[PDB]
Amino acid sequence: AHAFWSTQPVPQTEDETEKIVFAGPMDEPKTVADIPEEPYPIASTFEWWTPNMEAADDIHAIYELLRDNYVEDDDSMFRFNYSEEFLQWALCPPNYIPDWHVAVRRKADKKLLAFIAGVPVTLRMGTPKYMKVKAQEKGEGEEAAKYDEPRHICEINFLCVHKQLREKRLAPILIKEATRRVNRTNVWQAVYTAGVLLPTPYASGQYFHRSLNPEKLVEIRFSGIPAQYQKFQNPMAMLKRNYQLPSAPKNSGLREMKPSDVPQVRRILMNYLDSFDVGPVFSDAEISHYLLPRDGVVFTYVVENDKKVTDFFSFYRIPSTVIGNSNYNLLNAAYVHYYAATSIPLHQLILDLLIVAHSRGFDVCNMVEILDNRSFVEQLKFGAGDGHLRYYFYNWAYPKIKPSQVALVML
Ligand SMILES: CCCCCCCCCCCCCC(=O)SCCNC(=O)CCNC(=O)[C@H](O)C(C)(C)COP(=O)(O)OP(=O)(O)OC[C@H]1O[C@@H](n2cnc3c(N)ncnc32)[C@H](O)[C@@H]1OP(=O)(O)O
Ligand SMILES: CCN1CCC(N(C)c2nc(N(C)CCC#N)c3sccc3n2)CC1
Ligand SMILES: CCN1CCC(N(C)c2nc(N(C)CCC#N)c3sccc3n2)CC1
Ligand SMILES: [Mg+2]
Repeated sequence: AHAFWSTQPVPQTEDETEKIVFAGPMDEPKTVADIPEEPYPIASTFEWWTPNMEAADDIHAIYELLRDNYVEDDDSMFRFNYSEEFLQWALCPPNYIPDWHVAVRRKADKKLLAFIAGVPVTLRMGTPKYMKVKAQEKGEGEEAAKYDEPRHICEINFLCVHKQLREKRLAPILIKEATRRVNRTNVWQAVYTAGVLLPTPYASGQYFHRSLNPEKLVEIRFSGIPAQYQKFQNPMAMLKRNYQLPSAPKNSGLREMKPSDVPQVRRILMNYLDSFDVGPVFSDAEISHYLLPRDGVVFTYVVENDKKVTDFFSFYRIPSTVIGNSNYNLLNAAYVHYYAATSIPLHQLILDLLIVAHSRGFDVCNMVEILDNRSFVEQLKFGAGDGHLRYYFYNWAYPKIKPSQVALVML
């Protein structure tokens, strides 16, 4: 059933994941010296290429591949259109390893045929709370705690094969080469997410959407008009009213994040994230990189009253190409990123996210039910979509956890 995934150090069935009680590696210990020094073999008509993610033109080439060939819905209505600026942000965080970004090109014209990207993340991925308790009850605390220390691992994203090369077993080759490059740097685990079900997620969450421009969302068939709106003389007018938001933020002291806020934002974020079983650890440089405002890419606001930062939220932009509509060709989506609330309820913090995103011309706000995202779904009028995000580890046995015990946002 899985000619590639059956050969890999991942849990092979749901049952297996159901049985795991302690975090830890799946494969035997290996050294960098054990890993092939030469690139994985590839057909003579292709070549491995390491793009330079800082160089505008190489980012452009990757941008074009993804624009035309990255994830689309099953009805081929929307395809992600991550921007060049977003891709430089996502793929070159502090201390990134250039060699972890892997492409295939056709040797003749050098047309870009495939890509996958790894970036460093420092992740807490030891045994979850519910399982450390079972371990205490059984006299097995030492085993349960062995891997408690945050680990420096690889986060994988942006796997893409050109549509003309689909179903040719190229993705397994790209994954093997990426694994080799990561292993040659003495890293042995990865974390990744996908919409599709593969062997085997340690957590799964539904996507939620909050309409900001319902007229446009209905026009492009992102949204339908719920049946009960047909009871109205003007179904669309009622839908627009339903989703109306204030034109200015409500929280006293909300303002954009600035560099001097990095230590305070790191503090309150780290205190909050600590409470979840799986979550990242960020340095000041990583807080700066992932949270300071960048035009068109990431938007971050703090609540400062009386000279202290007590709360913050962030969102990022991923537009999608709208493929077959007469009136629009772009969907402008805002995605809930990290946040932390200490002075106000989370719903009150995130309402100002929606207000700001709507003011800035976003059409929808998206999120997965990770973190405490479920705590403001109903009041703030999010609805569940039909999609899910599944969370996976490579070479890491991990108990099944609920998505509200995951604190890692994946771009
Ligand atoms: C220690 C370091 C480790 C580093 C590596 C960690 C692992 C990272 C793993 C990657 C995490 C990526 C996270 C993201 O970016 S998820 C986003 C993935 N990208 C897209 O969906 C974009 C549009 N689609 C495509 O570009 C292609 O259809 C892709 C490239 C997805 C597959 O190309 P293609 O359609 O031409 O197929 P093939 O003949 O070459 O290969 C078929 C094999 O591929 C398995 N497959 C299909 N979809 C996925 C998928 N999303 N993750 C993992 N495996 C996938 C499939 O089950 C089959 O294996 P098996 O069922 O036969 O066994
Ligand atoms: C069946 C009803 N649908 C189908 C479309 C669904 N949406 C918005 C959606 N939208 C997608 N894209 C690319 C736009 C995401 C946004 N915003 C993708 S990419 C893979 C699945 C998928 N699904 C949700 C509503
Ligand atoms: C591989 C990592 N990511 C993480 C984010 C994924 N995104 C942005 C995403 N993915 C969606 N789905 C349904 C998962 C698609 C995939 N893979 C949806 S439905 C509405 C917005 C939306 N957005 C694209 C794939
Ligand atoms: Mg292929």
